[PDB]
Amino acid sequence: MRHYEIVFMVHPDQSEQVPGMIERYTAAITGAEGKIHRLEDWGRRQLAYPINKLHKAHYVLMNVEAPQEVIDELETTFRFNDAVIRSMVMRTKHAVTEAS
Amino acid sequence: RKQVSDGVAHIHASFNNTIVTITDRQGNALGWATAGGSGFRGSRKSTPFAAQVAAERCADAVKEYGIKNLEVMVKGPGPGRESTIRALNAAGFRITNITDVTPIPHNGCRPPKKRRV
Amino acid sequence: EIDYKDIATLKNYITESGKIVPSRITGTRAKYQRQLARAIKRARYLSLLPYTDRH
Amino acid sequence: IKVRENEPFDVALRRFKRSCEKAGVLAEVRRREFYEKPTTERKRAKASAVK
Amino acid sequence: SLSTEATAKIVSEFGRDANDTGSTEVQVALLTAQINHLQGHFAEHKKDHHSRRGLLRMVSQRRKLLDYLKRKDVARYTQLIERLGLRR
Amino acid sequence: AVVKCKPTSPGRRHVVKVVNPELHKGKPFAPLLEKNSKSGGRNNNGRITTRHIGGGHKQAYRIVDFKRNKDGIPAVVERLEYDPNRSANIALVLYKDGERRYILAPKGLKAGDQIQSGVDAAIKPGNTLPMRNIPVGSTVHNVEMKPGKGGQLARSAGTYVQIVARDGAYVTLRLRSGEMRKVEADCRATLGEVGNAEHMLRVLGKAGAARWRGVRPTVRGTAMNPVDHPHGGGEGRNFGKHPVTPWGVQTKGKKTRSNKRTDKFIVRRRS
RNA sequence: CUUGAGUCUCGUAGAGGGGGGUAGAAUUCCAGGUGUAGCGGUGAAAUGCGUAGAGAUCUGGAGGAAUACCGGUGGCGAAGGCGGCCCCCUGGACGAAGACUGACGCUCAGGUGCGAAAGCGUGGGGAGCAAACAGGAUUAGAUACCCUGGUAGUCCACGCCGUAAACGAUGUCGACUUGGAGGUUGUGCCCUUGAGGCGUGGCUUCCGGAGCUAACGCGUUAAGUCGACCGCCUGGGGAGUAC
RNA sequence: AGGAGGUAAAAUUCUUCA
RNA sequence: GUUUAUUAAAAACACAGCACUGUGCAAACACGAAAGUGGACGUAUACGGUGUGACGCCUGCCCGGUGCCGGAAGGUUAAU
Repeated sequence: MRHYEIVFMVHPDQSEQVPGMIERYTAAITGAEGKIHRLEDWGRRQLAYPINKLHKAHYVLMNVEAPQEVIDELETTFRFNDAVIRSMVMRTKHAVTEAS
Repeated sequence: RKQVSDGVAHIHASFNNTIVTITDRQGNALGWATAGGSGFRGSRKSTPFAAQVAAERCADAVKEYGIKNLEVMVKGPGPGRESTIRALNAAGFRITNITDVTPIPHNGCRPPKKRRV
Repeated sequence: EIDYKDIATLKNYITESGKIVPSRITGTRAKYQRQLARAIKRARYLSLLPYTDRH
Repeated sequence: IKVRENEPFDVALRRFKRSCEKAGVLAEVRRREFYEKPTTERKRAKASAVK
Repeated sequence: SLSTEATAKIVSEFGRDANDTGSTEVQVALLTAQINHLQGHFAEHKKDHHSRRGLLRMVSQRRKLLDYLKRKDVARYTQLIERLGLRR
Repeated sequence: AVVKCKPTSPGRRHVVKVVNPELHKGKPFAPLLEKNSKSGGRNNNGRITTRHIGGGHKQAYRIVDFKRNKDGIPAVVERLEYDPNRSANIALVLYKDGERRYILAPKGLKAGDQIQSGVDAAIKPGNTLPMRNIPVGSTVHNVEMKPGKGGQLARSAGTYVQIVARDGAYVTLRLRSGEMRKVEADCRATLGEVGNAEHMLRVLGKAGAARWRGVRPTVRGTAMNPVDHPHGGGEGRNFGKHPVTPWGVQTKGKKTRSNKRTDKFIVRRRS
């Protein structure tokens, strides 16, 4: 059970479903006695370059202490979900707070 | 025919010939002109002056649309890289923007070799 | 520098074109140099730091 | 790379290229691929950067 | 590389007590543990040669350790091979 | 899976089997079977119109659906069967209504998948839908030329088509032959590739290995006599004639394509 | 018995290795709109390409392969060798103290395993590049250098080949021997009160001592000074060939 | 002063012993 | 293996394999004045023609004549 950054961006059209994503996500994690130290939602933020057409996406920061199991089967949900655009999990090194 | 005012100057200077094409804000090309098309064969067109007259050649063929101002996107090094944009300005065109669009790959394709001279 | 999210600190370590500035100018430290570069690489992917100014 | 001049001038004044791209990284990836040969070149030049 | 949970667990089964991981039985024990763990690791991929010499080094290590133990006290040798399950 | 038999005997050492473990073993689905006799290369006049047709092992037909009209109705692939009539493998899928139909089992197909057809079917192998809804570039097999007819393009094994154009109500498809023919997007198609691809890795091994398939021996024009074949008979391996058919038709380059009807539906011939 | 060699707790750095995905740029191919006799190429030209509309330009899509900048006598590994990003699995090395095992060590014929590129077998794929080959130039001659095209190959899965200037042309391990300038990775102490100050280890780079050597040079990482073990040489050609 | 970029087209052969 | 049933059973023919080429479906081709049918109730890993003839190493030089596949300024040119 290690930490994972996790910082995906949902399509601007599916912004009303975003608040729901965090629900199932946090639920699936807590289901396996997972953890959670930080969860931020910068909201519809500007983009650096025209990614998959359309400008400005909906970013949603994350920080969970889930095992290297439920986290591996997490990207499969993102890839399958055409709603979300990008996705990335990074390092571990203990947990953090606020910032950004 | 037509009557635009804002266009673009897509030039492509190389180590051999320099092609200049004045298009619109949509990129459909209104008129072009090469350094070789106006004569100068071989090293003759491989010079900055070849591009100078070339620009004037493209200019005296696109003014029919009343092109007041137009952007300029340079592409490809070699001669006629600076003298080219130095012509349109003296031709009577209102230079606005000048951006470089030289194809720079992040190391992908394999370049040639044969050059032992 | 010590992170990638702190773009407010990595925006002054890169040229206008986005190219990572060498330690020769920034005068940055050793271990801190690669870390600074490693942070930029992560930011770029997350669309935090444009790879080029062409955009 | 790009330049957005003011008003009181027409001269290029775009000497930014002579400090980044232009040919500083274009001429390099122009001819042969070199590969391992560069090391000897840089090592040779670096040996002359001392005195 | 073998969780610290299993390591300390094995040490408290071969040696007289804790902190006695230096014991020959403890070493050969903690070594075989990996040899059996990585055993399944190589079962997959099978193209990992760099990490292959490591596993071989581990076995070649305990092997020499066995000859030593067998050299000194023979009883401690048998009570180890039959328990740990090896040598055949 | 490919297998290379050992030289246990002559005509068996040059054999390369192409079996498949994920292939059903037994009798097919009776409800989807029929007579399907064997002509023999002869027509109603009993004249052998097509030469080299005869013998072969007894075969049966498999009711395969190429139209795929069952839209909005999911289906699960029960198993994969062998279809002698074709070179590709068929898949006995079972829809949620209880109806079973055969379809060209795609490359990435397995037993227990959920395929479906319709202008709402997800872009994946095994699904069928009009090219007007299928993204450009998407590799598709069993393409149709007319809306409602049925898949007729890329039906063999390992073969496939690739949509690479739109414009109007048509789309240009890159046939496996290398030709790009235009077809109205109104025509449906099935994403992904066709069946197996190891079908071309076969080499039989012996002559008799081609007899029970439906092919008969081949005779050369040089071996035959002039009264039989234009290449004459000769008096010791002779020719002096031009490579033509046994009916007086130039070959080895001589094109014989006359249509002018579908030439418009053509962009660039093969090469 | 513990100083050699290991284990244990915690922590740190890394193009180390293997597997599975992913993103952007560019080139090529293809499609649409606009546009029209040139394009392309060289030292100069030509072959080639183009009125079935190229090149150029704008937009979109597919595919392959490699990852610009970072990037450096910088880092890692036994050597070969190894560069985007992320996940999973995993080897080894190293450091701060203490504790434990207690020579359990070093090397090592046979044998065994690994091992760039090229090549080969069974398949797939194949943008670019590119032996052979084809067509133009150069030339006294051009089966070459140059240009236009282009197959095998390069890529991927599996099974072989085990060959190189496979070099640092120096085998590996341990001990000892004046120093100076840097790189890189931990750690102790001090108004942390300067981004540092004052020390102590591992590794690496250049120069320079004694000494050594035929000289060139090497020079605390030795080719210095010694010890252990294994391999190897006895003129060149023949030949890394014959049996 | 430091750094970066640019800058050359082909042209064979010469006995043996002192 | 096949073949001159009834003087030739052979180095001939066939042969898996390989190669070139034609073929985008109402296919090419073939039987037919036509309809129609076969090819195929198949779809380029398919089919037809030709050539050679397991495999192993390989398969060079040459485009005038005679053909095939394209383009094309000028010239000649039927019926109307």
